[PDB]
Amino acid sequence: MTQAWLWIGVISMALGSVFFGFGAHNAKNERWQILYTLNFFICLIAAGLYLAMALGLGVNVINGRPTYWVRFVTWFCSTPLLLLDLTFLGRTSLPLTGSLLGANAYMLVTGFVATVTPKPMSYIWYIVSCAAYLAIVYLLAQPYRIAAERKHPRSKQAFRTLVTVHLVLWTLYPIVWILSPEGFSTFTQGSETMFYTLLDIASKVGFGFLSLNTLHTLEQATE
Amino acid sequence: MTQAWLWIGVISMALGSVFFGFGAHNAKNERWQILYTLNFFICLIAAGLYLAMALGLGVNVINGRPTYWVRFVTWFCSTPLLLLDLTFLGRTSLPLTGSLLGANAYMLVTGFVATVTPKPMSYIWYIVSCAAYLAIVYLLAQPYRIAAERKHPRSKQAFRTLVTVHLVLWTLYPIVWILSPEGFSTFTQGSETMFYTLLDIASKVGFGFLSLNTLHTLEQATE
Amino acid sequence: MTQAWLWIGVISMALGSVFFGFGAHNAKNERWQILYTLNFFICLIAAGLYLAMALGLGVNVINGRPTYWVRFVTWFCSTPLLLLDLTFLGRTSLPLTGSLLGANAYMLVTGFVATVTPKPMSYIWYIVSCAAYLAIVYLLAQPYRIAAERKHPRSKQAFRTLVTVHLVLWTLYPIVWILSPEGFSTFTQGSETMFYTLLDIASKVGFGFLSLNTLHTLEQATE
Ligand SMILES: *C/C=C(C)/C=C/C=C(C)/C=C/C1=C(C)CCCC1(C)C
Ligand SMILES: *C/C=C(C)/C=C/C=C(C)/C=C/C1=C(C)CCCC1(C)C
Ligand SMILES: *C/C=C(C)/C=C/C=C(C)/C=C/C1=C(C)CCCC1(C)C
Ligand SMILES: CCCCCCCCCCCCCC
Ligand SMILES: CCCCCCCCCCCCCC
Ligand SMILES: CCCCCCCCCCCCCC
Ligand SMILES: CCCCCCCCCCCCCC
Ligand SMILES: CCCCCCCCCCCCCC
Ligand SMILES: CCCCCCCCCCCCCC
Ligand SMILES: [Cl-]
Ligand SMILES: [Cl-]
Ligand SMILES: [Cl-]
Ligand SMILES: [Cl-]
Ligand SMILES: [Cl-]
Ligand SMILES: [Cl-]
Repeated sequence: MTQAWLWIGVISMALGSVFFGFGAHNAKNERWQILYTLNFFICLIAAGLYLAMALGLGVNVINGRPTYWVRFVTWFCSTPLLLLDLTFLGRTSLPLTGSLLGANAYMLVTGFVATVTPKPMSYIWYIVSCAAYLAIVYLLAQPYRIAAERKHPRSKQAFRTLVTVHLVLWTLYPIVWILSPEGFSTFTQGSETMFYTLLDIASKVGFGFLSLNTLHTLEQATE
Repeated sequence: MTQAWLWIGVISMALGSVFFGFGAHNAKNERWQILYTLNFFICLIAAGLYLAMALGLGVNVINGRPTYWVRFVTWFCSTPLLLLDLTFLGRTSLPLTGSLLGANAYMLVTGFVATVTPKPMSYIWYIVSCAAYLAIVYLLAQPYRIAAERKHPRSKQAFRTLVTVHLVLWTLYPIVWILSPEGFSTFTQGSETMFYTLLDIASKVGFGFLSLNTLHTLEQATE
Repeated sequence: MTQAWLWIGVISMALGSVFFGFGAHNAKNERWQILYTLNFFICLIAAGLYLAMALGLGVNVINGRPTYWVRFVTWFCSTPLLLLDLTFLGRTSLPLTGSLLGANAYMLVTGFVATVTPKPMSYIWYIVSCAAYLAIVYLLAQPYRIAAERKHPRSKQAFRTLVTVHLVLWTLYPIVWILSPEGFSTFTQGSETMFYTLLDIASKVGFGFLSLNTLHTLEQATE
């Protein structure tokens, strides 16, 4: 079950890599090339992640459980690129882009600490990591969206959809974590693997396609 | 004593985070937003550092002593942001900004090597790290200051003060290190903790306020 | 033999650092200052690498062999600066520069995995790392060169030479790796050390001088 879902991750991400890579090579202009290149590397990184986990790398027994700590290594590299999908389309300001990137990095590092420390101290870091996540939620839902809407007055719904899908998908990660054996142990590592793999596929391949469609919608509103 | 000073660090940095965070949310324009955001993340990172150390994380017995090696992890992230305070206010050129950032990173990595290696080889890395620090001192005191002064002809003293406080504070770190049990063992880990915590508070919260006042002085000289 | 070649590395890189550092301090304009600063840090990083290896740091017994894994730490920092030599001279676009940097980082991380895993699984990562290298080869030999040539119509041969020397030197690294005890064991660690040291000196000090001469050639074609 765990192995099966890791190999689904390998294949889904490698497929996503292939599509965005071809997309980058055939891109119309620099803006399409930028957005395809972003999503190509997001999926390539995740494909390497899933390859490593499937082959038994980046996993050690922590708190009595085999723990796939390597997810934080690759998430640290791929999730800023996802946030750059948003700020590239929104044409977000410099300080707001750095705030998104900074908050995200803080979230992952303190989430990594939560994952490798024993209970109950791990809950302290979980709370700190969630607080950094809540900052991201506020930044995307208010200043990022408002500015993006002012700059794309005809496409306001496009950005509302982008942020909605983003926060729906990302919010499920700490829910999976807290319900997993890291917290309340309401399901097994096998199901935990399934949930993170579903989320990763939706938030990288799925969201990657949404970002491309969002750019088409932005172009069509100024044709 | 060590625990007391670590908790003073937690509180001081978390307070500093709160002030700059509010400052960033209320900032007048993009320039104030940039500088508050820089100082917010400097203090937030240090608050995470002190939280981790206070809870017994990032410390292992090295050379027979409990050693808070995690300081190098977070210093690596927060001190480039401090240097960006200076180059943002000075409007420093691209190569000079990279030189400051590069020299700083080199200083911390070789300082980390000095801290985890045994004597006398540790002294070799201490000397290399100090050499990288001396490059920073020269870069700030001569090309950074001279260029900054040419661009702010009415505020030359503002930058002289910025650089003076910076180099006074940063020079005390290798002095603390060499006098600590890492070198001549003239004081205990408890006092060592006190000195690094005082320095960190002065060079992050204190210097952060100075940087904000420096920007006000720069604005007032062109009103 | 291993120690001798590590000390040759220390000296060659430290010499290279000194020349580019002086060059940066005396640079004519910002463009010369940028290119000297790039090459100064490339050589300074490699000098720290060779100092650490010569003193017995960054080497652990992996797969029954002492293995200088630290090379990947410093290569990760210095090789993007080499690629920036190329994109600075070519005035390469943003997505193409990120693609070069991204592919390079992927190459080194999966190459690091190949180096620390046992056979035959290490061959899987070797193949993945080479695939990332082949992407670099294609990106430099086609889109990077073509764009660079369109922007420097009078200096097309300069860029052809730059890319040729680059790919000749970089291709020798995976050949050394696969023929070393990491692969077919056709030569000893002593010779392996000699080859990586020769390559590092050619691809950093040597290529650094080529990059400077290339800039002179670019300037002379518009005098
Ligand atoms: C491609 C990978 C993605 C989008 C991963 C996203 C991960 C998160 C939003 C992580 C969230 C967490 C917290 C907010 C608290 C602590 C536990 C984490 C790391 C799962
Ligand atoms: C917020 C943290 C700050 C400003 C830390 C600054 C640290 C230094 C300037 C470190 C200096 C060192 C050397 C110059 C030599 C080796 C020992 C160090 C790392 C303490
Ligand atoms: C200054 C250091 C340089 C230019 C190092 C370059 C290293 C490489 C091009 C590494 C290549 C490798 C592969 C393509 C496959 C796996 C083995 C490596 C890491 C040697
Ligand atoms: C920058 C792209 C990296 C993607 C590949 C991630 C693979 C990491 C595997 C680490 C395993 C180390 C086990 C000892
Ligand atoms: C020229 C300087 C611009 C700075 C913009 C503010 C962005 C701050 C990013 C903080 C990220 C660090 C978190 C680890
Ligand atoms: C990017 C912001 C990071 C700030 C938090 C630093 C906490 C690091 C703790 C590491 C502890 C690991 C112990 C095993
Ligand atoms: C477009 C390229 C600009 C490069 C500017 C020079 C900055 C060099 C920074 C070196 C930092 C690396 C040290 C680890
Ligand atoms: C950013 C510049 C770094 C260059 C110096 C590299 C030295 C690394 C040595 C690491 C040794 C750790 C052994 C425990
Ligand atoms: C580890 C690999 C990540 C590097 C990917 C770089 C992508 C570059 C595309 C340009 C993005 C521009 C955003 C404003
Ligand atoms: Cl990932
Ligand atoms: Cl284990
Ligand atoms: Cl810090
Ligand atoms: Cl220990
Ligand atoms: Cl190197
Ligand atoms: Cl060992």
